[PDB]
Amino acid sequence: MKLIFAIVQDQDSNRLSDALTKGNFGATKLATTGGFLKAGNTTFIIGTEDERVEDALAIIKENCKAREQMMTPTVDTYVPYPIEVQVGGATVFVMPVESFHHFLEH
Amino acid sequence: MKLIFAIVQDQDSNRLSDALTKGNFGATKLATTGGFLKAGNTTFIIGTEDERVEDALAIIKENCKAREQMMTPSASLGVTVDTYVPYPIEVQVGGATVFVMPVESFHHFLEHH
Amino acid sequence: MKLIFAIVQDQDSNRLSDALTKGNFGATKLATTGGFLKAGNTTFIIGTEDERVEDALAIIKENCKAREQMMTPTYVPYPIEVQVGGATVFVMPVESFHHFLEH
Ligand SMILES: Nc1ncnc2c1ncn2[C@@H]1O[C@@H]2COP(=O)(O)O[C@H]3[C@@H](O)[C@H](n4cnc5c(N)ncnc54)O[C@@H]3COP(=O)(O)O[C@H]2[C@H]1O
Ligand SMILES: Nc1ncnc2c1ncn2[C@@H]1O[C@@H]2COP(=O)(O)O[C@H]3[C@@H](O)[C@H](n4cnc5c(N)ncnc54)O[C@@H]3COP(=O)(O)O[C@H]2[C@H]1O
Ligand SMILES: Nc1ncnc2c1ncn2[C@@H]1O[C@@H]2COP(=O)(O)O[C@H]3[C@@H](O)[C@H](n4cnc5c(N)ncnc54)O[C@@H]3COP(=O)(O)O[C@H]2[C@H]1O
Ligand SMILES: Nc1ncnc2c1ncn2[C@@H]1O[C@@H]2COP(=O)(O)O[C@H]3[C@@H](O)[C@H](n4cnc5c(N)ncnc54)O[C@@H]3COP(=O)(O)O[C@H]2[C@H]1O
Repeated sequence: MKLIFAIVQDQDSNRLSDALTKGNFGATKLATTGGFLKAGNTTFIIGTEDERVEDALAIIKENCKAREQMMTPTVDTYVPYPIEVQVGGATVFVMPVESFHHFLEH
Repeated sequence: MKLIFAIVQDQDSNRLSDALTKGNFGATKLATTGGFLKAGNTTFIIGTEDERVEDALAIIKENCKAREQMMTPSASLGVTVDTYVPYPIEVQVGGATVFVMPVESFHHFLEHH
Repeated sequence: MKLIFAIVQDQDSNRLSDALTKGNFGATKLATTGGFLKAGNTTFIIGTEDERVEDALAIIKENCKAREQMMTPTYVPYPIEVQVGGATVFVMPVESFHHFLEH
């Protein structure tokens, strides 16, 4: 089993989430911020069997888009130039799981 | 050492945190949402020595209970002038979903000025 | 590749973020809560190449400081402290890494 951490842009979050659900993947969503832009993005945690990892990755790839994102921004004052930063569709880490439990006690 | 990621219901979050502390397990948590119900839940990150893993899992099992949760009803627009309350759709939610991950190395940095 | 989870105090978060960037490391941050003090802190997730793990750990150690924090709850008691570390750090193995760049 593997635990996938996928850091995606907020604009793709809902589409990805719906696609993972359609593909019968469980997932948990975390609100995160990037080290460089210091702005909101989204991290998904997706646990799955080894044999289904490439399927999950394909869903991520197909639902996330690389974009340019704007970064939060003399005698004479000038209007500052926007700062446009390349942001990938997804940064993904696939981690090994030692054991899984689903506790259903009442 | 292992690093446990446990996704639990909000209703159990305070009770689990208290039980971990009483059991001398460290823990960090964060508010998360579920991909299916799109509702708030909590994710715990609990680092533990190998000897203690079964004790940590026991605490999680004991303090995190399965419940039925309502699915948010359809937001589809009607014409009737009303608040419409359809049959509830109840969804099973487990006590905890838990991933135990192997740790390669551990550091606790205590530098001052 | 390895994936570092580093739990640091909020007052070190911006400095750490900047030092990682200066060191050519990527990072993601989670706003978290500690179990014992029940107070806000920051969890960094920093993925890096095997051979650079010790360099990332150095940046973390260098930029995060241990601080004393007071315990809180008919009176304000004689203060009792705990020493919050600069960082609690777990280095985790990564089976695979992907960076999807389709637009
Ligand atoms: N000097 C520099 N240092 C770092 N980034 C710079 C940069 N100059 C430009 N960039 C760009 O800034 C984008 C957003 O970085 P941010 O840290 O906010 O948001 C990141 C961060 O949240 C996460 N991420 C990327 N690398 C990571 C890593 N090694 N560990 C953990 N999270 C990472 O994925 C998000 C998107 O990363 P991506 O590389 O696609 O997109 C990056 C990168 O292309
Ligand atoms: N009873 C047992 N059951 C299963 N495995 C065992 C074990 N005793 C030793 N090991 C294995 O040997 C490693 C070194 O144990 P040690 O006791 O020298 O070094 C231990 C111990 O000195 C320390 N430690 C601190 N507080 C502890 C506590 N409450 N319980 C267990 N270990 C603790 O944490 C160190 C690292 O623990 P970690 O599990 O990463 O690494 C452990 C574990 O992989
Ligand atoms: N078609 C469907 N797809 C997904 N779930 C459906 C479903 N039909 C019913 N369910 C139920 O919805 C419950 C809540 O899922 P949610 O994704 O909001 O909240 C989840 C999610 O936050 C997390 N989780 C579950 N499996 C996951 C995985 N493989 N990876 C990451 N997080 C997971 O644990 C929470 C509770 O999960 P649990 O399985 O006990 O409980 C699930 C499951 O029993
Ligand atoms: N049972 C106990 N008795 C006496 N003193 C205790 C105690 N548990 C914690 N402390 C003290 O309280 C400080 C803050 O812990 P807290 O859980 O709020 O904040 C923690 C928590 O967010 C995280 N952390 C610590 N151990 C962890 C673990 N095993 N798993 C996950 N996160 C951990 O790192 C933060 C800083 O931990 P650090 O150890 O440097 O600093 C700790 C330690 O000085």
